[PDB]
Amino acid sequence: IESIIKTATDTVKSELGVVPSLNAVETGATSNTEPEEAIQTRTVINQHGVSETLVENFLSRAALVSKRSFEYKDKNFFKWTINTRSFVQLRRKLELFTYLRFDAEITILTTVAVGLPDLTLQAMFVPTGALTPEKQDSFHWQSGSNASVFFKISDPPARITIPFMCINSAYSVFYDGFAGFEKNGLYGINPADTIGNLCVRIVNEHQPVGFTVTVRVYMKPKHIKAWAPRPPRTLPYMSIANANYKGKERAPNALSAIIGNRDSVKT
Amino acid sequence: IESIIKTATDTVKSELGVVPSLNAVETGATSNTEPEEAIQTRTVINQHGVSETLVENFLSRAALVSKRSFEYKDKNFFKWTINTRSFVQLRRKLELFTYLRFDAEITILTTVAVGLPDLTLQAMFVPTGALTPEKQDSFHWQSGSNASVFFKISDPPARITIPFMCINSAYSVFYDGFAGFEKNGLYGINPADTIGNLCVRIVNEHQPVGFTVTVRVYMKPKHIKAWAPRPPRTLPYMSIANANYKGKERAPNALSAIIGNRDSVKT
Amino acid sequence: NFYKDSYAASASKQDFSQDPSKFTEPVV
Amino acid sequence: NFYKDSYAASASKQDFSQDPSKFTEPVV
Amino acid sequence: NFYKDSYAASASKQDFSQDPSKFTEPVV
Amino acid sequence: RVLQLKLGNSAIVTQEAANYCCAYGEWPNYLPDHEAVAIDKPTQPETATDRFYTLKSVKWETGSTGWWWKLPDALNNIGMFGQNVQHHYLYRSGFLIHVQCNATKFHQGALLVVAIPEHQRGAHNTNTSPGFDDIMKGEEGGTFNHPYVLDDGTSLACATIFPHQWINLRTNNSATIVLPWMNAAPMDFPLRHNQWTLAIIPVVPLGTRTTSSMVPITVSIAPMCCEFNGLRH
Amino acid sequence: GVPTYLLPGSGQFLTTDDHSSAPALPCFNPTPEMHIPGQVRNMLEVVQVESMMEINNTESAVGMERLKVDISALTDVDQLLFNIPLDIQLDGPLRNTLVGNISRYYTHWSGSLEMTFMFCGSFMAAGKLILCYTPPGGSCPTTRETAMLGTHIVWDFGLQSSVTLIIPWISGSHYRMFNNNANVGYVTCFMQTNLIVPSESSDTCSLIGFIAAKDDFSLRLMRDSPDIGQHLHAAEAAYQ
Amino acid sequence: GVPTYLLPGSGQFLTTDDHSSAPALPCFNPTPEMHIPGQVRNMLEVVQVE
Amino acid sequence: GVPTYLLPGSGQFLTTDDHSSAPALPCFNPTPEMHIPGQVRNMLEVVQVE
Repeated sequence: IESIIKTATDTVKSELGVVPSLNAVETGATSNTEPEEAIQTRTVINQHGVSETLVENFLSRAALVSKRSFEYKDKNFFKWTINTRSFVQLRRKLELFTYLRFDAEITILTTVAVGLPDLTLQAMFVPTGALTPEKQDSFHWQSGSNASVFFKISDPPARITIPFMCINSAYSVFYDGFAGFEKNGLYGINPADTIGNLCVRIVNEHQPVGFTVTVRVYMKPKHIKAWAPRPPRTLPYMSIANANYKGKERAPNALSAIIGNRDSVKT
Repeated sequence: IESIIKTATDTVKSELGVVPSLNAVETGATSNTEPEEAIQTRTVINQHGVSETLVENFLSRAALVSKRSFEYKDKNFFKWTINTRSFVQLRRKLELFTYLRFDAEITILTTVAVGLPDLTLQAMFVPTGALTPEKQDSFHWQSGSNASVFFKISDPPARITIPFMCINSAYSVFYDGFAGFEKNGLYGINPADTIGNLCVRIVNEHQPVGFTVTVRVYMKPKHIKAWAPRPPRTLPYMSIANANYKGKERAPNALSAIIGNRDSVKT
Repeated sequence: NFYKDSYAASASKQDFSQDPSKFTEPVV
Repeated sequence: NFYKDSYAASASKQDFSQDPSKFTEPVV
Repeated sequence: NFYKDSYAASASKQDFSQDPSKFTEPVV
Repeated sequence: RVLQLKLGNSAIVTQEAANYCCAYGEWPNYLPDHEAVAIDKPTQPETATDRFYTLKSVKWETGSTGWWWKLPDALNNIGMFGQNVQHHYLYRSGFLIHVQCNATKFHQGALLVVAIPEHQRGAHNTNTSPGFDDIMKGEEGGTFNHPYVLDDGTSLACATIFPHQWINLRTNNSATIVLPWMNAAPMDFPLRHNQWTLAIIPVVPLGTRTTSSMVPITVSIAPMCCEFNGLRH
Repeated sequence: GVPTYLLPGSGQFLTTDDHSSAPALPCFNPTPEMHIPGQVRNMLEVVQVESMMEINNTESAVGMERLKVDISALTDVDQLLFNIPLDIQLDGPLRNTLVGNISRYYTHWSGSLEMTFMFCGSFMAAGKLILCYTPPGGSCPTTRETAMLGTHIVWDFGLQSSVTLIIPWISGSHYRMFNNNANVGYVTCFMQTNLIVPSESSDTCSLIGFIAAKDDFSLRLMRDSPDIGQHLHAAEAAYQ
Repeated sequence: GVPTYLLPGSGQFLTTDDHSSAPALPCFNPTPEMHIPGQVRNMLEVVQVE
Repeated sequence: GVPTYLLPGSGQFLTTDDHSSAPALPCFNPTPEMHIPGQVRNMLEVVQVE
């Protein structure tokens, strides 16, 4: 029975020598013996809002998902395949769910390292199933179908919302299965779940500049739905593709011992 | 009996040989003998607005709470623990209350001292109970959970509202008590009342610049409530943490004499 | 939202409809 | 205010409801 | 649209009125 | 309180256990008309495949790490279910797993019968992805190599978030999990994708005074609400 | 000709904002939703669920042995079997749980916990235990005679294989603060009696305890998790 | 005196946007439409054909 | 496409302004108020006292 729960639940008061009956964990049931029943309580009107634990609020933060510097005088630009698996902070927070449905939201933020020049950038989103530019100046950059976006450096950062791209109803975060239909296709990759390929170049023709452009791509996913939560991954990662596990040499977060030790259980 | 008082109170007129009775100060009562009763008066409709003495108007001014210069080529940035106890003008105005409940409002204002460069800054708010960046370029700067904010120099200054952060209902301004539960924990510090740690860095990779960045943090607290007003502190301060008192060598605002002397009481 | 598309809108932080029972009591 | 949060709003300079009595006459 | 002209407006992506028959069945 | 699940031509003598687990609170049903994709009429066997495919009994000794079966990878050869899996382009079927363990009143032990959706396994210590003959096992069904982290770097200590039961050899001797169609697609490929993973891990190992103690675990999967599209041959 | 002016904080990128941005693909028809079971609409639905405690988080316990506490016959009457500190901030038995690992994304937490201890001996194996709940502030008891006072529950094996135990939310503040602490509480367990197995059952019975948050649980002021954070294979392969 | 502020993504040119722009020729009376046969209003009308 | 223009005094920081700014922590549930005695709602309540 679903019910709107805007605040955390209230506590009714409680009442000598009462005799409660029984319990069962082994059916798979979390025990719902109330704090009213097991111990003495009092009336608490509870006003703690549950809103910040919502699955929207838990994931709709603009995490930096890429930080790629390129030198201007791939070389001369960068193309980046979209995954949230880049940085381990956001991925573990997304490995808490099996199926995720969200609309992404890219915010490209550009700086210039070493009179600092003003340039115009192009951030073309090439979804998978199209052609990404190999060279800096292919004819793929003026492809009028791909949702390109032009933006300067000295202006607020460019920002575009990319919709839910998958042909399934949700991105399979984990994927117990194999891509394609042949036996050399890799494990844990769904071809359906690929977002696209965002690629950013500097539009200007070649300037005598001794300057480095550091580009940061942010992603605040929104309109988020989630399904089938998972145990959070405790061990350190070993790659972006597969969920291999190594463990550390000492506790905590080791293979033999996830929790750091103490003297004894009774000390 | 609370009553809406939008203007200062009016004066009724007054009327020979009348005989009033008695008074008492020693019960703790401010004497409310009217100007009508004690002396002759006349009808005054009073139109002086009390609005500028409201506790909102008395404190919701953007006082400069930090002015920290760092050199770019902690070094290379600054982290700042949020307190209003920095400058003695705002603190004495806040030491007029015991319990204060406000929503803060930070406005970072950036200049560049010694072609003046255009840079992008990052002002990440790290609340207490998280990790602040030690180095200029730790992985803590792209922590997608902490409410970071990116802003240039040549633009209007960045501005964010930080909510009421305490786990109590009000910030205990003074705190007759001890932090924690062990006897070496210091006097007059509440761990609950800590706002956070705002830290500002320059996003750009290292440029041959011979320039100094002076950063000013402003705070106009708002949605202010107040409780249990206090006598204003007359003596000069001795620290930010404790309310120690030293006094000056001569009146006024000395330990022996808060008010500057004259010849005699009758001269 | 002034964009014609619907996913372009701001986030919808209004889905307060819990159902904790379907994990704690998935029984019949 | 066009922000979704409530503390993000402007200051509320409308609390004119005094009670001077509770300091001058805290008696019974 | 705040311009006085009508072609200056945004695109009208509302012409959902198909007629597939006039190519597949152009007969009498 | 002895019982007999009769489903299809197959039948199992069971114990009446309380609270037969409907995973995530849902009994499995067929694909609704407003969510379908394949326009052709799917074949719906009602007693050919809907029957208790009971796998081999597995010897739980006093040092076992666990057993894992992937669905429908365990059933890709068995019976009329394997005569449709290997004759259709798609399938859609919930499952009804009855895990029964046969102990005395003297054996101690505890099992975690848990059904992990999309259990993307991991290979320990190597950056090579797990091979095709390391995931698909069939009627044999693999064995956990590091069950404490569920062979994927997660935690077994948190693994009760999945649809789980318990075989505590004091209390009960059988588990029953009823599985809905958990997938992001209405139908999926019956040789390329495993939705669930029946994981049985001994939390507390087996024990009695004879230290050569072995207890067999019986596992029986029945597919509920089978559907198939794209009939070749 | 609307007369406008820019506020301070114009043109900033606030990485927690919520503003309707420009769509990339116009009139993109998304793939329609399909009722997938088990939708999480709030993370307290996950925290509500039981999960195992590593009560044996010591050395000389390896892997699956770190989850269960073994009661032998060598453990005498009125011996302390274990104590579980209720510091979910501290890296002890409550961290690798659903209630632990989701709370560490959150600085401030409230609400009540709930332990449940399942006995995994033989059927014939009978004996008593006493689970006493120490409140915050009180120190861990060392004897049954002290544990008999506070909030104990005398539990028998042959009668009852599991005991629900409520950790009530007791605090002077509306929340607690996760440090970057001192006795949120304790649960201890003493051998009220011996362990009695017959001559065929194993003389080393085992316990496993759980913990779940109750319905009053609440979390706020989202931080980043202390656990994860750092080589990453094929990390540069997204670019190349 | 409307208090405004610029969002990120201000002043960008998104080559798939849809915003009412400034007209070049003001009060230009366009050549009126005339019913030409075979109007395609959706490209699936073309794909429908053998 | 709203036609706007900037006034003078745009982009200034006036240290006595009153404008609704961007929140740092979104959907932050603040600690609920609790009736603490002796609330000062105007500073003339203090000045009234001997």
